[PDB]
This record gives sequence, structure tokens and C-alpha cells, in this order.
Amino acid sequence: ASRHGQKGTIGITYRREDMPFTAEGIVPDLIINPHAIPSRMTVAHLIECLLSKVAALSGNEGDASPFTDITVEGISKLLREHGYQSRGFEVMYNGHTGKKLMAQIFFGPTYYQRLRHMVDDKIHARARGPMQVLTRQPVEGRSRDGG
Amino acid sequence: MNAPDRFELFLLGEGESKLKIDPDTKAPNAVVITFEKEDHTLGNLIRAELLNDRKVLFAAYKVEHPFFARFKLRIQTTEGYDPKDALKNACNSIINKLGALKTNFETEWNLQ
Amino acid sequence: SLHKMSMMAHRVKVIPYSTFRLNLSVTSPYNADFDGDEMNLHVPQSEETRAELSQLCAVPLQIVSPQSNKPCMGIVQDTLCGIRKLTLRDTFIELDQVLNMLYWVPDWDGVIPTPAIIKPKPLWSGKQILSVAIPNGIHLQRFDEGTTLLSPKDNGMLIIDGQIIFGVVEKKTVGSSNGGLIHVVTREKGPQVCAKLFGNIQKVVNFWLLHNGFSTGIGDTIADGPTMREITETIAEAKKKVLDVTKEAQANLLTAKHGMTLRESFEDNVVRFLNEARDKAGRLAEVNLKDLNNVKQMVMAGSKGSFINIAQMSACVGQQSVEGKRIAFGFVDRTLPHFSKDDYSPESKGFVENSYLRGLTPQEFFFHAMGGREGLIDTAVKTAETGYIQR
Amino acid sequence: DESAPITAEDSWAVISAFFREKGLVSQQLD
Amino acid sequence: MIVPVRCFSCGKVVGDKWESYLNLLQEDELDEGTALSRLGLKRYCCRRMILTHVDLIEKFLRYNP
Amino acid sequence: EGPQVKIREASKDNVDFILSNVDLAMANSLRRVMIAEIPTLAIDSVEVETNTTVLADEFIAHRLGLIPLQSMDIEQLEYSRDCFCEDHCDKCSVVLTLQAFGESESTTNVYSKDLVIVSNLMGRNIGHPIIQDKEGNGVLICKLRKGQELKLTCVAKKGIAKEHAKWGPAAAIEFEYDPWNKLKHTDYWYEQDSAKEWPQSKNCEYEDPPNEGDPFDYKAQADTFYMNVESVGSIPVDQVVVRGIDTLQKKVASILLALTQM
Amino acid sequence: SNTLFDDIFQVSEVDPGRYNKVCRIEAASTTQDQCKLTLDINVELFPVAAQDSLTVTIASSLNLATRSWRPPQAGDRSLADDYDYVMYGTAYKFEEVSKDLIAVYYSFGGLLMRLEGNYRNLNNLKQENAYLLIRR
Amino acid sequence: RGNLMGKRVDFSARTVISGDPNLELDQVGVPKSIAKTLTYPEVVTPYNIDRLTQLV
Amino acid sequence: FIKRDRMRRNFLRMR
Amino acid sequence: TLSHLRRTNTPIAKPRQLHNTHWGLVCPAETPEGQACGLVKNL
Amino acid sequence: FIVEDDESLGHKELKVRKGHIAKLMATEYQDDVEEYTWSSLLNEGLVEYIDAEEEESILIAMQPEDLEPAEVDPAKRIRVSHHATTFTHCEIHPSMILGVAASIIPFPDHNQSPRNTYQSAMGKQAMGVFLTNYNVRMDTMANILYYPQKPLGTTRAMEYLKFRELPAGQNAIVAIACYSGY
Amino acid sequence: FDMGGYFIINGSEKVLIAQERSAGNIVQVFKKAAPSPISHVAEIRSALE
Ligand SMILES: [Mg+2]
Ligand SMILES: [Zn+2]
Ligand SMILES: [Zn+2]
Repeated sequence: ASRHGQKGTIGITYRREDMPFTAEGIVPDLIINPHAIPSRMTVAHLIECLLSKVAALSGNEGDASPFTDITVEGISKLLREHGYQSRGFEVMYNGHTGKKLMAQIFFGPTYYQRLRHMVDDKIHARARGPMQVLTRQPVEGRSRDGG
Repeated sequence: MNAPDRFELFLLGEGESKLKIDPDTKAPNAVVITFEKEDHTLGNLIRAELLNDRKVLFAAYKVEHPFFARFKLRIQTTEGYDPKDALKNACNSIINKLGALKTNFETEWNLQ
Repeated sequence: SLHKMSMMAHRVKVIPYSTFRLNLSVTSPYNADFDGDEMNLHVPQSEETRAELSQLCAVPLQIVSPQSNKPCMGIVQDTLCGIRKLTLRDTFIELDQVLNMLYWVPDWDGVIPTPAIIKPKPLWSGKQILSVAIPNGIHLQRFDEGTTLLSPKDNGMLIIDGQIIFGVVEKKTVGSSNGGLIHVVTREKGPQVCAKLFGNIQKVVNFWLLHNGFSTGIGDTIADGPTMREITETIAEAKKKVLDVTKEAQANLLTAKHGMTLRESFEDNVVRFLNEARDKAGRLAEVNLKDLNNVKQMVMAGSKGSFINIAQMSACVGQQSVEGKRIAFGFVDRTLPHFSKDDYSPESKGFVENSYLRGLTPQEFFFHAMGGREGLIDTAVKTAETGYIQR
Repeated sequence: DESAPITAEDSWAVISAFFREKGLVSQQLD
Repeated sequence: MIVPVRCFSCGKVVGDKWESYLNLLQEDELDEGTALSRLGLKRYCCRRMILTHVDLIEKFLRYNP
Repeated sequence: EGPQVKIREASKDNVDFILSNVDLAMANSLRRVMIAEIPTLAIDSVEVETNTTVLADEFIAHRLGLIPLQSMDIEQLEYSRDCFCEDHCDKCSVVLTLQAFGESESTTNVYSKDLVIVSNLMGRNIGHPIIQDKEGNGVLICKLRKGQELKLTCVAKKGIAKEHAKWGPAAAIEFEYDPWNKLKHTDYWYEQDSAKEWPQSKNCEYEDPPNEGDPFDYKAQADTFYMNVESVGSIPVDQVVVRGIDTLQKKVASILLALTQM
Repeated sequence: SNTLFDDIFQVSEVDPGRYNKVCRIEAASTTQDQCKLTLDINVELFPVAAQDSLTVTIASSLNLATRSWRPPQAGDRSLADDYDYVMYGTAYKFEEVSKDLIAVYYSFGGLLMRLEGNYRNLNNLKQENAYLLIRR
Repeated sequence: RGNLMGKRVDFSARTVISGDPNLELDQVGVPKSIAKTLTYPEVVTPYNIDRLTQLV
Repeated sequence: FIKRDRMRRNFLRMR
Repeated sequence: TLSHLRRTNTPIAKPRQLHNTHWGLVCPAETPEGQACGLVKNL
Repeated sequence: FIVEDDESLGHKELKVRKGHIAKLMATEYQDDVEEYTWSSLLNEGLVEYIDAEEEESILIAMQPEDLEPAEVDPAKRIRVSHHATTFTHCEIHPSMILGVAASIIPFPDHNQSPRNTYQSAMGKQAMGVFLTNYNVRMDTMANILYYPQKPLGTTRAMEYLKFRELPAGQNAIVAIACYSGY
Repeated sequence: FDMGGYFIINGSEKVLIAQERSAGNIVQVFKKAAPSPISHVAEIRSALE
């Protein structure tokens, strides 16, 4: 999950050579689906990504405090000063064919939280387990190996 | 827990051939070569070459699913020209090009 | 499991790791999204039963649903967003890539189609190679306002002998809509083929999409300055109208609609103007957004979001409301301590002027939190009650 | 000078001097 | 805790940089934006390692075994 | 004829060069190789004799896994599964060990330099933990206070990145081509104008301006690739280029053989 | 194998509506006052200015379905050499409007063309796949 | 309600679902572990006998 | 734009 | 942990809905989602 | 804050002035005499406690230097006026209306409210280093992430949650892209 | 960093969730909206400090 209420599992993992990559050589650690943003109408998840990208470059942590004078344009100007595109879009090349992507990818660091829920603690499959003493129907629960 | 061993990405399987050549019925003189324990790195390389050859009609490849590392490569040529032969030619081309690059590079490196 | 669709047969493909894997067309009937969701599987133990599943509750049989007598399954999410981009006129695909796309169609015949453009250069259009996915002998025509046999706006849809002639594939065509492509293929070619269709369309669109690339970013939500000032005034005048209604009713010069109390007619009008304002603002933001705006691309395809979203990101959040009314008075004669008593201005009673992109002043934010809470509460109540009706 | 009005950023210093005194879970302890 | 070695993206070795980093900050008062540069962290994939890092091994050592 | 290469920048940690007269695929195939399939030495196993540290044991064995080692001669160290002995030997592996006993009242630091190679190397250059620091210490494995002691044995084996990223020889690899947009592989998102907003890429200097008055050439193909390569240091950068190329070459060769035997 | 239709037109109007790579072309016949053309071309390949004259031809086959297209090898005489811009498509509608005025509609992979004129002229066009040829 | 009209049952598996594009519409990927746990009692006959024998 | 922690250096150089 | 310490409970006018008096006293954001929604409050 | 009309100069102003402030940070950065602190601020009548009941009878200004004095780039948000001359009290900082969970959210003003709620709940179950001493203590189901990192985008309030000393997550390079459909 | 603010019983960390209630001693009036003959109730709940 993010700090923004975005939560998602991992779809799949790729290695460096298979991920897309910026001309500068950075590869993203993580990729998410654009369709998350418009429906959920979380802009902060974007803004943070940008602001962080500046804090990353300049070496000064950013102030996200809720009610302040910090404005998007202000950030964009700061970022442009470091020579990246001012909105955080960045040109990426496909991993497989090493060809530029006709679209540019919004790209940058963001802060993420791993969550308690882990697939290993969840998955279970029962065929012919133990039965409850009372109803002689399969027991309840994973730890008890129920159905 | 169920993560397959990482080495299965490259180590050849038990009694599992490097290639498989299956003639395809739908189109004539066309054949599909499955590779084992390979991915884009090798795959896309060839196909580019296969398209340089005038005498090769159709060449494409796909990794059918990212988990397993294998892919299929389909070649089709004009009559009287063995697709396998075409693939041999493409390989001999690449190996040449690389060896040239190595020579040229080390050459450029010594001048530093 | 409130649909008969919610339990369906499936054909097992053993794969490694942990999660159940399944195609995304089937995510809608289960009302399923992939974050922490889980799905119980049930193996039949008897040959008889095993047969029944394949012959009754199978997924290809479930494409058409008796509820709304239309497709309940259809292209969704990234695939749907991409396919639109693929069928645009501006799109063309070079040889090398056209080959691979074709080869991703599993059942493809081995016949390369004649490129739509020759000399200079071979070029295949998008519609052309997409038509490879569609089974032959399908005929569809759909006409819209502005649609003509030329269709300059590329509205509508037309397919002949399983070849797309014009029209851009999108929700009302390939989606779950009543007269959709899917709905037709099901009847014409049989469900067993209609299922195979989804696999074809996806594997293609998804393929071209990873090489085309797609994304979204803040630049999509930012409106150009002249639009910004235009939105600004467009609100300001609305506030001005409201203020005049206020002065009038303060002077007892207003006459309430019959059956409505004076203050009722007052609120009714004020809200009317406000929602009109928010809407007029949104429309401005939409018109401004150019064709390469990503969010606009997603809305035009209809995958996610809608007009009101771009309204709130780029333009205005609008009236926050509790229980169908403007924010009430918790404190005596005021909404928050920061306002003098008996202040009916929409700033006081909870109109939220700033769009999410610009952020909210605190007394705005608080209101918007009240509205959100109403939204969570009632939602929990409706869900809990509706199930007990279903029973 | 000392008697001048205060800027907004200043206010944070106050809040620090608050939590130094009280602590986050203080109402339970007091 | 204790200085991630290498880097979560680019793979450049970030471990040894840590000590010299604290050296620069304490000794030369230079701001981070300068420090990381002089250390030779060009990309910001690296930079976030050093800058964002929180070193708890210190506060662990103060317990008696 | 074949490709030509012009090295712009050659440092200890970085090679930057222009590669030219090559189809896109061959290039991308290369960088994928150097990122992944180049052999390297790394620690494949740990035996912890005594650990009093605050750091969890496998937490340590993780960090040890990441520590670059000197791979120069790795060519002649066989794979684990190739050697016929049981577990390891001096043919398939290199043995490293570390003894750390906290002395002073002040905090003691375990450094990468503190590893010591106990196994006979047959006089081949392998396994020395690499120090690119100017102060001559290197990777910081773990800290110790006073009575906290750490003594363990590491078994370094040969491997490649695809198996585990701790074998990856190459840090980030900058790949670029067509700095001006001449080929039109990319359309630019913009607000008012794309030229003003989108930064001018540095490599643009080595190619011609777009020459706005021109019709679009549809024949041209991608060449003149800009590659910057960065080694972790476990292999010298020039070797990273050469070896990656060679490895890829052997791979294609394997294909050719498979065809030959049928 | 032989030309179905030929003429020289002149561009009345060019519309790059919403689209970067395709413009819609309003062109009239040099000769017959009743022959009109609306067509959609890739501009990036074959640029077009208004009032330009365009040699237009159809010629249902370039010879001098069921056939897999091939990369032209070399030294191959395909016809098409004379014409600078070649497209391939099919007539999806025949509309009889008035008198001797007939209109046909050729979809080319989704690029649309409306050809119109004297019933005398255009009779050679029935339902078959057509190539479209242009030069200058 | 609890123990008759519905009940807790055997031969069932539960896990997280995640999507895959490369699967045909009707299928589902089932992880090897679960597969190795659940089982289907097929009947021996002349047709399957060889295949079953191999399984055993 | 970012959070200023260099207030130890600022308050030491001012007081 | 901290949010758990400060957490305040209301035993079972619509109470669940956020009320104007809560300005500055009780977090508008943090609430549990569920049967207990809006009955639990955070300082 | 307690606002007072009574002044040598003109309009109303907060009683707290820079002198008090520097007199506080003297204490903070120090660790000269008597340790001027919150109790002091409260005894001198600068800051006052207010319940919900007394909140009826007063009038509050959101920002001191915005809304106190009597009298524009398009980016900044739109604000109300100072026309009220009677302000008795001024808010310390508005952000303090957020609880602990929300405090960690960056820019919560820019989020739709339920995404703040869902974050308030989910943030409770995240992994992260809960206490320095976990190594010496026994309890069921402890979870610790190897390499915690303090976020780049921060909220000032995090300073007082110790969130930079006990971070719950890791900054990660993230691209929003429709890539493989996975 | 431990915040205290809780009790240890039987080697488990217990906390008291702040319990809430309506003030005592304050007069309140309320409408009865139903056929019940009472138009208005005035409640006061009285308790010693
Ligand atoms: Mg879900
Ligand atoms: Zn990095
Ligand atoms: Zn050995």
C-alpha cells in the first residue's frame, strides 16, 4: 500500500533486463496501473511522487504538510531546474525490444508500506481432513486445517 | 514457498532438448522452433536477422507466459529454401557481427 | 456470491507460485478486483458431476446473462483503454511488429493481410490487424449522432465479413453493452467460439500496448491558464447570483414556490445555481483538455473514470452536502467557529471552490470529510440491508 | 524585533514546546 | 538498519559510501545535495539510499548482550 | 562493414561509448546480456559459527551475499553443478572466513576488508573483496560493541545475475538512441510546445539538428546508440563490455550447435 | 490487372482535424464537373497542399484473400512504380444518389474514400478489393 | 442454517486471486501445491490404465 | 519546497 | 501503537456522522470502516 | 492563541510575539535558565485551552498573518477574507485537526476523503520497526522490515510521531504504466 | 521511544479505550414525533460529581 490509500498485491516480478528503463539507466522498482488514479481521484499520490523526485535530486526532504503555500507549479519549476521534464514524465524504453515507448511514463520515487497480509498465511487446500466431534463435518480454520 | 528454483531459468531441464522443430500445417514451408531456457535476449536478436534475409517471408517469436523461460519462433520461406537453413544463416551472421564488434571495441579501448 | 454468474466452472491450468491466476474479463461477474481478494475453489469428485460442470455452469456458457439479457463479460481495464488507441486512424504498424502481433493470435491462418498502405513503405492500420482477431462472417453496424457513411468523427462502428470498416472500438462496441460485438458473436458463432474471441483480442491489444506504452500523470489534470481564469470567473459570477438571491430574501422581496416554505425555496435556488456552476466549470475543463491528455483518453475509451472526475481534479469540487442538504449548523447559527453567526454564503455552508489539484482550505477540507463520512456510513447500511433483502 | 508579529512557520516552534511538555499519550498518564 | 549494501534499483554499491557521507556532513557542514554529489551518487536511485536511510543499528547496540 | 565503436569516456568505474552501424535488436541484446548473463563470483553460502550480534544471522548472510568480489579470472572457476566433488572444493569454489571480536569501548565496525581467503587459489586472481573507497575500508557488514562476537565462514561460488542479482556485474546501463526525435518512435506529451518543455538531451550534441524545413524520412532505421556502462567493480568495465559480448556470442553458438546435431 | 478508373483531380480543401498523420481531402475532377472525391491520406508519408493536382487511379490488381502478402524482393516489376502513393481496400457501399450520379465508398484499412460521378464512369467498380494509386 | 442448508466442506481450496492476460477466458491457474493436495478419484479402465500406472 | 532541519546551524549562527 | 493509545470509543441524532462540534477535537479522517464506523473516534 | 485588540498600534494581534518564540527555541536547541516552556506560555495568558462548549461564544482565525492584518498567483488556493474585526482567538496550526493516522498521509488536502479513511485504517497494519528493543522481548507475531527508510515527502507533524526514527516503509522507484497487462 | 500509557497484566499489554457518555446535570428537551401524547420531554440525568 501507499500512504495514499492505494493498496494492491504484486501481480508478477520481472528482472532488470525485462523492465522498462529510462535513458539515464534507472529501472523502476515497481509499476502500477494508470487506471488506479482517475477513478480513485487521488492526486496526492501523484504530487508526492513528483515532490519526492525533487527531494531525491536536491537532497532536501519535502514538506507535505496539509495546508501550506506549496503549489504544484512551484514544484514543477524546481524540477525543471534539475533538467528533468517538469511534470515528472520521462522517456522510457521497452525492456524486451529496447525501443522507445511512443508514450512517456510518469516516473519517480514514492513511499510504500508492506502489509501484514501475506499469501503464505492465506492459501490452504483441504481434501479429507478431520471432522468436528459434534457434527462430524469438516473442522473450521486454516491452522486446524479446516475446509 | 512454491517459487520454482531460480536456476530453472537457465539450466536445461532433465532430458529436455535445447530446441524442438515442429512443422506447422496452416502455412506451407513454414516451421516453428521452440527454444528452452531462453528469453527475449536471444529471441529478438535472431528475428531481426531473419528479417534482413530477402528470401525469408515470415519470422516472429513469442514467450507464451513470463513464468516459464522458453519461446516459440516461427519461420516461413519461399519454396526450395529450408527454414532450418535460413536460421543457420542468421546465426552465422550474428556470430560474425559480434566477433567484429569485439575486435573493433578492444581496438578502440587500447587507444585510451 | 449473489449471481448465478458468481459460481462458474473452469478448466485447470497448473502453474507455479501461490495465487490463483485468471483472466481479467471474468473479474466483473465475480465483482472482483485483485487486491487481497480470495476465491474458493471446489473440485467435483464424480465423473457425472465433472460432466455437469462442463456442460452447464461453464464460463463460455455464462457470457450472456438472463438478468439484463446482455453480455455480463467484456473487455475491461488496460485492454479496453489500449484497443481504442489501436483502432485510431493515426495508428499504423510497421512490418516487423505486425508479424509478431499476428503470431500472437493463436488460431491465425498463416495469411498476412495486404498492408493498408504500400509505396511509400508498407503500413498496416490498427483496425486491419485487429480484424484478424475477429472471426469471419460477422456483420455489425451502429450509428450515432454525427455518424455518416464517411463518419468524419469516426463515430459508430461497422464490420463486414469480420473486417472493421470504420468506427473506433470502445465500451459501446466491444464492452458489455447490449448490441456489442461480443453479444453478436455469441449468437452467430456459438459461445464456445465467443470465449476464444476474448483470448484473441486481449493477447493482441495487450501485446501492442506494452510496446506502445501508456501512462498518466499530474500534467493530465492541469488546465491551461486562460481556462483557469475562465473557470475562476465562471464560479465568481455564480457566487454573485447567490449573493443577490440572499439580499432579495433578506429583504423579504422573494416569493417562495407554492408548497415550498420560504427558506426551502431559498436553499433550493442556491443549490441549483451552485451545481449549475460546478457543471459549467467541468465542461470548460473537458473542452480544454487536448486529445493527448491521458485521463481524457481513459474516459473516452470508458475504461475508468467519468466527466465528474475531471471536473473535480481540474476544476471544482463543488457543493458538499449532508443528508441531501447543505452543511447544517452544528454550532449555534454557524457551521464552524470561524464564521460569524447567520452567514449563509456558500463558503460558509460548505461549497468547496478549489479543485483537488489546488488543494483545499481547512474549513473546506473538514466539510468534505463530513460528506465522505456520510458516503461511508450509508454505504455500510445499504450493503448490510440489501443482503438481507436478497435472502 | 521582539514585539513584532509572528509568521506562520513560527507557529511550529509553539507546537514543539507543546509536545515536549505533554507527550503524545499524556492524557492517560495525567 | 545499517546501510543497505548495493542499491534497490541500479545495483551500484552504496554500502561503503555511508561512513564518508557522515564524515562530510559532520566535518564539512556541506548540505546533502553537495555531499551525495561529491560521494559520486549521480542517479537519484542511489541518492535515496543514503539520504532516506534511517540507521537504527546504533540504537540497537546500546543494549547489553 | 560491421559495427564501429567510439569511446567517449573511459574511467575506472564507467565506460561511455557510441556504438554504431548496428540494428536495434543486437544492441538491446547486448545490454540485456551485460545486465544479466555475465558470469561472476559471489558468496553462495554461509556457515555462522558464533553470532552475538544484534543483526539476525541470515540478515548478515544476506549482506555478505551482496559484497562484490574480484571476478577477473572467474572464467576458469567451474560451476558448482559441473564439478563432481561433494559440495565444494578449490576447483568449483573459493572459501572466505571472517573473525570479528569487538575490542574497544567505542563501537567497532566489521568491514568487507576483514574477510580473509583461507582456500588455495592455485595462483589465480579471484575472490579478493574489492575496495573502491579512497580510505581503504569498503563495505560495512556489521557493528559490534564489546562482548559481541561474530565468527563465520563464507563459501563463494560462481553464478550469473538471472539466478540471483548478487551476481550482477553491471550497475545501471544508460541506453539511448536518436536524441532528436527524427525517427518519430516517440510522440511528446506537452502543454503548449514540446520543444521548449522537453529537456535537450546531452547526447543531442553529437548528432545534427532536426532541420525543421524537411519532409519526414520514413526509410531510416535506428543506429548510432549511446551506451554508458557502470561496473560494480567486481569486473573492470572494459571487460564488462568484452565479456558480455563474448557470452552472448557463445549463446548463439549454442543455438548453432543444437541445429548441427539434428 | 487493368485500370478500373483514372483521372487527374485538384485539391479543394485539406482538413487535419484532430489527427496528426491523416488528413481529409476534398478534391474535384479536372474534367467532369460531376466527379468528386473525398479521401483520407497519410500526410507524413505523402504530403499534400491545397490546389495541388493529383493523378488518381484504381486498377484492381497491380499485376502486369487466399494470397499471402509478401515483402517485395527486388528487381520485381509490381507496377505501382509510376505512382507515389498506393493503398489497398474495399468498396463497402454503393449509393445511388441521383440521375447519373453514383457514389462508391472504399474503406482502406479504416481510411475512408468517397468517389462520385457519372454513372457512365465508375461502372467498372463492383465490390472487389481495389488498389488506390496517386502521384504528384 | 449453519449445519444443514449450507456447510463447511472438503475438496476445496482458498487463496488470493490475481490476474493474468495469457490465460484463455475459462481457465484458471491453480498453484502446484494446491494441485498436489486436492485430488480427483478417477476409475481404472483399459483406456487410462497405462497413464494411471505411471501416476502410481 | 522541502522541510528545513538545518535550524541547528541557523539558530547556532544567529544566537 | 500511538493511534491505538489515543483511540476513544462510543457505546452503541445520528451518532456515526461527523458533527461540526468535532472541529479540532476529533480526527475527521481516521475511523474504522465497518459496523463500528463512526462510533470509534481518534483524538 | 489568544488574540487581543489592546495594542499600542492599531488593530488586533496575537499576544505571542517573536521574543517569546526565540525564548522557546533557546530552550529547545539548548536541550539558558528557568526553561521557558508550554507551562510558561499558558501562565502568561498567550495560549488558552478551549472545550467545545466555550467554542460556541468565540470567533477563530485560521492563519495569523493571513487573517489578522487588514488589506495573486493562479496556483495557490482561494481564501476567504479578514472582514471580521472581532477575532478573539487564532488557531495554532490548522493541520493539528488531524489525528495520528492521518498525520502520516502527505498532502491529505488533495485526496478524496475516503482514501484518507482507508489510509487511516491500512496504515495501522503496515510492517515497520515497532520498538528498538524487540530483540530482547518476547511476544507473539512480531514483524520487522530489514531496511526501513524515512519518506522523502514528509509531513512536519511526523517529527512528533518519531516517524523518522521508526519508519514503516521503503521509498521505491515507481512508474505508472500499463505495461504487460499483469 | 516506548510511550507507556498502558497496563501489564499476566504478561500482556492492556489499554483502556476511552469510554464515552452524555454529560450529567444538563437540561435537555426533545420532541416526540409520534402519536404518543407527549409533545416534548425534558430530560435531566442527575449524578453527584
Ligand atoms: Mg478487492
Ligand atoms: Zn542508485
Ligand atoms: Zn568441486
